[PDB]
Amino acid sequence: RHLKPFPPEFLWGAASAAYQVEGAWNEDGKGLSVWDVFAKQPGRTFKGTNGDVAVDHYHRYQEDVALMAEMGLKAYRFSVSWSRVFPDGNGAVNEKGLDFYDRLIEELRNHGIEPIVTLYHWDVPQALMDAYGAWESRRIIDDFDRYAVTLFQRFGDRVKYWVTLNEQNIFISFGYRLGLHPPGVKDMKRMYEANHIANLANAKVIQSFRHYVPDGKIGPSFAYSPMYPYDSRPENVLAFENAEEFQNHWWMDVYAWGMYPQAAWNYLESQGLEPTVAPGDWELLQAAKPDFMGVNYYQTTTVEHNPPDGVGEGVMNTTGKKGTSTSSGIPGLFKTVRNPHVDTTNWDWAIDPVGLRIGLRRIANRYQLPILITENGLGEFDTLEPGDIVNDDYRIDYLRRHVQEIQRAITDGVDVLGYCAWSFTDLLSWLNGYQKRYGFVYVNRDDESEKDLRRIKKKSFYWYQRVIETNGAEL
Amino acid sequence: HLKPFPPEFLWGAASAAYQVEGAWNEDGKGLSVWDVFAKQPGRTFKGTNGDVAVDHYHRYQEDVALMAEMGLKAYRFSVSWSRVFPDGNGAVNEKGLDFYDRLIEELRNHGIEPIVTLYHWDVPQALMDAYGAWESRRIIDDFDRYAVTLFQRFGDRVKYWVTLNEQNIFISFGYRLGLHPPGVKDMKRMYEANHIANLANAKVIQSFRHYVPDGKIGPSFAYSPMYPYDSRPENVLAFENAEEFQNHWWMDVYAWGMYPQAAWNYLESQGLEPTVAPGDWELLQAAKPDFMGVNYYQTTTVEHNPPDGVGEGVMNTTGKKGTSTSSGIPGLFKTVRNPHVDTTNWDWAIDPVGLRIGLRRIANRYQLPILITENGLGEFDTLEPGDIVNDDYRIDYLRRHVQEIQRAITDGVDVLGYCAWSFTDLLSWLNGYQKRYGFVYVNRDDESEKDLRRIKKKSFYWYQRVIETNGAEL
Repeated sequence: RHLKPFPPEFLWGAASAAYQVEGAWNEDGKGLSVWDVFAKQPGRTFKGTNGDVAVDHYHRYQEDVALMAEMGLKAYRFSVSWSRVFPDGNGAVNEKGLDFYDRLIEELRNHGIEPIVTLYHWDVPQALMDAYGAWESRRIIDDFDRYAVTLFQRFGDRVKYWVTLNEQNIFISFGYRLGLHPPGVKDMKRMYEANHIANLANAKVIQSFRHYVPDGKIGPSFAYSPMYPYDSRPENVLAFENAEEFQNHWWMDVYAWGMYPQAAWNYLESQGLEPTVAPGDWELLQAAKPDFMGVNYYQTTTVEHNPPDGVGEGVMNTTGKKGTSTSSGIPGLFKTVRNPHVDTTNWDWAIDPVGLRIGLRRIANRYQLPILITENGLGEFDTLEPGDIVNDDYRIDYLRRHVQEIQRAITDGVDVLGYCAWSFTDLLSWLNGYQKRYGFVYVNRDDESEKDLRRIKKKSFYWYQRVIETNGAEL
Repeated sequence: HLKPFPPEFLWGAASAAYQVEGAWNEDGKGLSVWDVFAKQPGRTFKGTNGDVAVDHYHRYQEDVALMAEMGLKAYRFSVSWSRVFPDGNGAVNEKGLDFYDRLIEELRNHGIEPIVTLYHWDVPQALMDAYGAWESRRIIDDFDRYAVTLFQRFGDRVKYWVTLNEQNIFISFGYRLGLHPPGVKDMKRMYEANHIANLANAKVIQSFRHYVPDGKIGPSFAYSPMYPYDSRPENVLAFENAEEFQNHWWMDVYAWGMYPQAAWNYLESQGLEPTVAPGDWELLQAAKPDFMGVNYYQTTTVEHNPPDGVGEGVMNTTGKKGTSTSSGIPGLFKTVRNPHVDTTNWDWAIDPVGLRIGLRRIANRYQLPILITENGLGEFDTLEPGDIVNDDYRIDYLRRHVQEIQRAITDGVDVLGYCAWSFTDLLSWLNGYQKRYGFVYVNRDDESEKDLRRIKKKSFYWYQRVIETNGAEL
């Protein structure tokens, strides 16, 4: 088959998140975020690592953007730290915080790089948690809206592409179901309430965006693991129907259509878990159509039948010892199972580039939306060789196969706006320190010390530089 | 804990005009394409045809009395276009309309909801002669005029209407497989006729909103939900393609007025996409139905298919097991046996859970209520002395499917009703009479109409009890 080319303005990108890269946690008037506080609780993070310094992008952004320009990045996706702009979440604007993002945006534009501004990456100001429990209160809808509108006002003239909530399914489930992220709660009723408020906040800011940035493009970004049935046993296909709806449509249907899927709603209602609906909620959710669906993709998940007394929470692999994760599921709906037909990473994640084509096809087929791939990458224990060389052929192999499958999805007719590799530089992981690296650019620091924080281009940096130069024709 | 069937649930049974009516040349009725096609030598088993069928045209009073004894809440039948417009688009035939008036009055006098199906594959032969029937846009206005005639005469007494029944069957069997009229094997022509049928469906739904503003209408789709063979990514991708080509290709047009893009682009690359005229998309998008009708018998499992791979396959036409062969689109998907379900000697999967899955998919994708317009088991029946027909095999099949409907309702699917196929035994299109589907046995065979007497099977009384208990006793 003749492959279609990547479109001429395809946004070849790379991405980061503020807490993971910036540092400067208490500088220039920045207030505490929930992560500043949470990561300092004893035992919460590996070796006590936290975002006080991270990789120091706040001070080193000029060098980092110069490396992006050397690579030839068409776009750089970053998040804005709400606590830099409103140290207390609401109340007074911090002009020095806005000035940092202004300087960053100017540096990008001066090098011909499109900024992609992500409004929220999990770092709500601690003051809003103290005052009203952050995402559990409808007060956050107007406070988040005021924050977003402030950014639209200052940057809408220079930023065309905006992402609203990034990986809402992660920050909500990890924060309120698994208790792994702030606020560390394990209560599914509270989870679904906070999730509904987050949905309303997303819709409110998209509605505001239409007023202040009428020529811009905006959408949420969803952490999408497409589900597969284990086989053609009817009960396994039904488990897949349940899993895809409960894990994926539960979020994307709200983003695209403003409606929760009915079978999942009825299941939650049978458990007393469905969220509280206020007058005007459905109207708001349905009126806030996004320009694209953002997709954070790493792997597919295969599922099989799970009886009512079956598997619940399983064992996550947080060590990189292959073969140590176990099945997770929802009794009566589905449980995960290892897919025998794909390889896995050392963390037991499927390596499934075809699954990216499948997920892209599913979003186009279901919602007819353009897609911005906001995150995709391979994390591994890279080593620094003498002469400042990092040979990461494993990362090149992973990225190459995923980009190849994107091209097949485009050839199939999916409108893919761009691809943001995770990540540009190595960064701080939320709970696991620094050793599992994702960057095109190695950062010389580890869990024990910041060393000199020097940036070292990996082999993959030059590979992606050539991808961009050839607009994906040479992979 | 299972939810009950809703109190209003339409426990039904169904038929199709050519398969039941007979009276093929009576009261001014014109020839349909099936009257002509079935008389070609060798076309149908033992030369069986619809001249008499089971003679429901003359026996409808007895048949409705049996429906009333069963306690049917609904009876779904089709109207024969050639009875109403013998030449398709000329003068209306009042005697033809009067038959359906008498039938509807009989149903209403027994408290049975009529469900009128506009089209069951029997376009008047005169329209095939004049312009090639479904291959011409001329059929859109002719079909609309026919539908509006029925809406005007019967809309005050008929709440539930089905437009095209199993469009994917009459189009694919008629224009891809060559099994049904007009006997064509040409994918380009298939997709062109299919697009015209889509426009005709949309036009009549728009007319319905004007002429029957308080009624409920929808198309009925022959739905075989696709399964991937396993979790190999290439097999899941084959499933995405198969579900889109076989299922979304029709249901997305019905629900959203849009063909799925990947399938469209593939057909366009092959020069097979239909010809689009100005106004087509607006018409298709403006015709949202009240429900999706579902004709369900089985699921289909698919796997990857190389570019050198399977194209058109052989369908089982004899009842010898394992004589159907794989079909697919090279490079996209091909069918494969599902090892986790049984199959009949005609190679149909027995998959009641697949009905729950299909219902879930329609609710999940389209948020539409569903009327199950057809589901049943065809099997040989033995008439025992004393006129006894014990069909536990048919009861078992129906019971399992009704049980899965209840599970779908419990999951949150809005199911309006369930029409078992069929009320009486009927004539099959190509295979005669011996594979029977009825709750009511009809005494005839492939050689002789005998006396056409009606004999209630064991399943008649089982379903009577289902209805009496609103599905609580299965």
